[PDB]
Amino acid sequence: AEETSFVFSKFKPLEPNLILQGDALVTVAGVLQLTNVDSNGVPEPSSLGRATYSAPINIWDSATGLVASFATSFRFTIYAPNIATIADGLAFFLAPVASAPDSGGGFLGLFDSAVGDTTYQTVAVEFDTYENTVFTDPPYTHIGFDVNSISSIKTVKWSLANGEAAKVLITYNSAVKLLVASLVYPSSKTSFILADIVDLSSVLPEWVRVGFSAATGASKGYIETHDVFSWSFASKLAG
Amino acid sequence: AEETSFVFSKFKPLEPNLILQGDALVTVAGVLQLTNVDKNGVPEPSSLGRATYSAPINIWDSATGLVASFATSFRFTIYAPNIATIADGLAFFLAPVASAPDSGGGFLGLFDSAVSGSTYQTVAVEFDTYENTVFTDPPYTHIGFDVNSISSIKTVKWSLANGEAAKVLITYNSAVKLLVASLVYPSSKTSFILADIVDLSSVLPEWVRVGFSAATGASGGKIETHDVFSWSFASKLAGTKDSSFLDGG
Amino acid sequence: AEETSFVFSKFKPLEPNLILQGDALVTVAGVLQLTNVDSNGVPEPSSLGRATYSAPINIWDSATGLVASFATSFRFTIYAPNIATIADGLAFFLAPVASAPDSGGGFLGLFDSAVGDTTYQTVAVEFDTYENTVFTDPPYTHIGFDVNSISSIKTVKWSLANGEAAKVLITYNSAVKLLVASLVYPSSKTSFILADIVDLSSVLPEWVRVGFSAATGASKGYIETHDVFSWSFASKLAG
Amino acid sequence: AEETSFVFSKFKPLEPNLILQGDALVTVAGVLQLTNVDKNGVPEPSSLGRATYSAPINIWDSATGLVASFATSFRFTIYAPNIATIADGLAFFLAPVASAPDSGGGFLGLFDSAVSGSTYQTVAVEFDTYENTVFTDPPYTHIGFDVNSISSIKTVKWSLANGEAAKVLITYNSAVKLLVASLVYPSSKTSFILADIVDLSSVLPEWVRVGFSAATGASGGKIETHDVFSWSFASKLAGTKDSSFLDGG
Ligand SMILES: [Ca+2]
Ligand SMILES: [Ca+2]
Ligand SMILES: [Ca+2]
Ligand SMILES: [Ca+2]
Ligand SMILES: [Mn+2]
Ligand SMILES: [Mn+2]
Ligand SMILES: [Mn+2]
Ligand SMILES: [Mn+2]
Repeated sequence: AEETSFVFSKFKPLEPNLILQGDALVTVAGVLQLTNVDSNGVPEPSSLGRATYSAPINIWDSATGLVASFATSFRFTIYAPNIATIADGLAFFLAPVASAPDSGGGFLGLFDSAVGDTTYQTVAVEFDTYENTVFTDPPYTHIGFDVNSISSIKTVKWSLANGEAAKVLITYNSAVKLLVASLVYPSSKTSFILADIVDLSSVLPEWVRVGFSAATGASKGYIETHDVFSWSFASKLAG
Repeated sequence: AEETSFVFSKFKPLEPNLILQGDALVTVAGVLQLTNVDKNGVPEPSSLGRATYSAPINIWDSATGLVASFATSFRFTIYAPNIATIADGLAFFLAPVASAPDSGGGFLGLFDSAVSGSTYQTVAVEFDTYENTVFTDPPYTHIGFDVNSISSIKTVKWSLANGEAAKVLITYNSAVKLLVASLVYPSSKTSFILADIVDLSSVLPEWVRVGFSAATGASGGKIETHDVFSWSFASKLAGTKDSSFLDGG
Repeated sequence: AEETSFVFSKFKPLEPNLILQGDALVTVAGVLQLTNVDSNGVPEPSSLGRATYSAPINIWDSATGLVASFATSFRFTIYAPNIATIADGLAFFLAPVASAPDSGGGFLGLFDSAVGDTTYQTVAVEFDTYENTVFTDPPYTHIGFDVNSISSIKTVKWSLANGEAAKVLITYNSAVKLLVASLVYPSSKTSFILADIVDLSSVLPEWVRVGFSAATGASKGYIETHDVFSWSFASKLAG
Repeated sequence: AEETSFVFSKFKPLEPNLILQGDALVTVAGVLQLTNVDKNGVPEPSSLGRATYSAPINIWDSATGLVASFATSFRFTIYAPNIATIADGLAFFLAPVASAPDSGGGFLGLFDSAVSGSTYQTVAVEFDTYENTVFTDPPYTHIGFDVNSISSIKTVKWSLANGEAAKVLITYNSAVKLLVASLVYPSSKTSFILADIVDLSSVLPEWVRVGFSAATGASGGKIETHDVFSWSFASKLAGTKDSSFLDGG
């Protein structure tokens, strides 16, 4: 097998194995603030940020035809000053090695429009806090699987626990082609899960970079934090 | 840290690191049939079986007061020739080192009655296929957490997909005390999850044996199979890496 | 894969996943004293003790014909009150599941005489502190690989650092059939290693228990401790 | 912990998680050829090549003062068409993130002259095939630990088995500060080991890249290949299960 793994049980203000894009930064306290937060903890609108692990991950192989299994865990908080006006959300994603931030707000930095496009070569699990009816978003905050489109191929309800840390596990099984995403809140004891088959071979290039992307709302007051506290990842591509 | 881990990607007819109790047996195709199945695949009633890893696991420590985190993963099939009449279920459990099967049917081999009692020292994640009203079972098939009682402290719905393989992950984080159980059907793409705080230190002994228990219905016709295809486990009692664990096997 | 692993970063007075045989006991400070040691830390003569992990391990498979790879590490101390007169030593071993101690002294609890016998079905890496010329022991304290006989199929010099902790790694790769054993003293910065091809399939049964065995001298004054501080083990048997 | 690991069970022509410097290339057969080899397998003189994992590794931390443990294994072959005339050798090394190849030949791509210099911030385990008396090289092919200097702090004898694959394990325990390097020939059943205390915190930056460096001789005829077949690495900087790291890792 070809394998890659890492663990950040915290982040550090100097973190050269993490490529930070847009407004993403690591605080002195070890938290990866994806979108802008001021000194009092107040999130800011019109914000887009991304963090990706610096080394490319081999996700499938042309000669053999085999695809990697992977698993990734992370712990994150979304705090909203007013839970009545929130946006836009965060996502864990795989994309080409040279990927740059796309459109912000509803596009979660990952897509440019409503339309499905094979050229994005982007698979993402989204944690979506704002309904874009333009994107067939469901009437509730939700988890979705985004395969070359911001119009999720599947979703499920996720009830946000304001300002509480959420623990996420995302897994992908090569043999079954099943992507599974689960979110638990230890404080509230609530838990949510989604599963769907996704063919990585037809969507991603052989080599990808993985990380996070998050956006705050375009309008004043539609603001929330996207704080990652910890992150671990492991892939295995069998020969 | 004290650590215990194992992986059975199949089972074997001769499997001395697994203690079989009741009707449980491994077939020559490597399937762990917890409950009686005849030669044609037809499950039998009045059945009870258990399988437990032979080595005791250190789940908490009185000198430190620390408790283990663990994770376990397994793949299992429940097949019912008639989906209108199914019973009683399977469970993954932690119990004292010397535990033996208790009562069958709706008690799942793990308890003797409806009543809660600390002396069981049993914590279990059930996949319960029959509504026992005197156990306060909900109106549907469900996953439940049982802490010294067959009356689950919490449950959620699980739609059994008849005859299809179900992948389970159960994890326990001693830092948050959160037990989480999830089940996914790759065939159907359905998925289910339950989470709850459980204090192992007050409810288990320091040393446990872990494994599976299953029962078929005490009425002729209320039958199904309880076939475990594979099982991995890892425990970590500090004086696991979970993404690396499911991935590693 | 069929896999078994465990780590004892120390030992406990109540340890039911360790089967203790002979004089072996765990102290209140978490030390596995394989052979008798009195209250002042003075080792005693005529002692023999073993500890094996309680779950049998699948080491090879009859249907596929495949053999397990394994790796084990442990930290141990041998303390002698008089390093002019020491015996007999200690060994890590694999043997049938129902194995019970055999003869003491230079037989290390693992064999009954000098002769080779396929019926032992035991493979051991010995750390031997007394020359039995009767066993072809080399003239120096040594590491040996014992395959169904106390006459090592191969040995190498091991210089005992009296009362200092030794870290051992023993690995078996099933693709190459190579058994490798190394020992290092962090205190003296000395290191020793031995390698040989060993066919486990033809010596061991499919299922084995693993652990340690040790013995002190038959003669008065020929005494040393055989204290194990920590031990970890991982096997992997592929389909 | 902050952890970084990878495994290359072979290499590929497109390998963007490796950084190739100097003459290093990977062949269609998946072999990392650190120094020039023509089409017939014949190594070429005057060659220097390196390969390093593309992600920086956190090796120690100035806030806590902790240093990482790490462990690495690799399989390599050195083939000389004339074992009487060989040079210069190869090395696994940790250096600053922006590090680039230094002087060639017996400097092994890692150092610029014989003298020690804290500015190198380089720690290496060399597999040295040519005696440079100016560097105090022992009169035999050897394993050595190089800490900011080509003159090893410690060495041990290593008898090159020409054309045969060598399996290396290098470990660093941060609690004891003991670096250990072992090398074994499965084909020959020979083995070699070296252990020393090295304080990483004083020699390396908090962040490093790690990899391989190799050089063939300056004079025609002093030539050998430096072919790496596989490489895995794991580090752990606490705020590794090594037996699990040999077995898998
Ligand atoms: Ca949205
Ligand atoms: Ca029931
Ligand atoms: Ca002897
Ligand atoms: Ca040299
Ligand atoms: Mn959405
Ligand atoms: Mn129930
Ligand atoms: Mn001997
Ligand atoms: Mn040298």
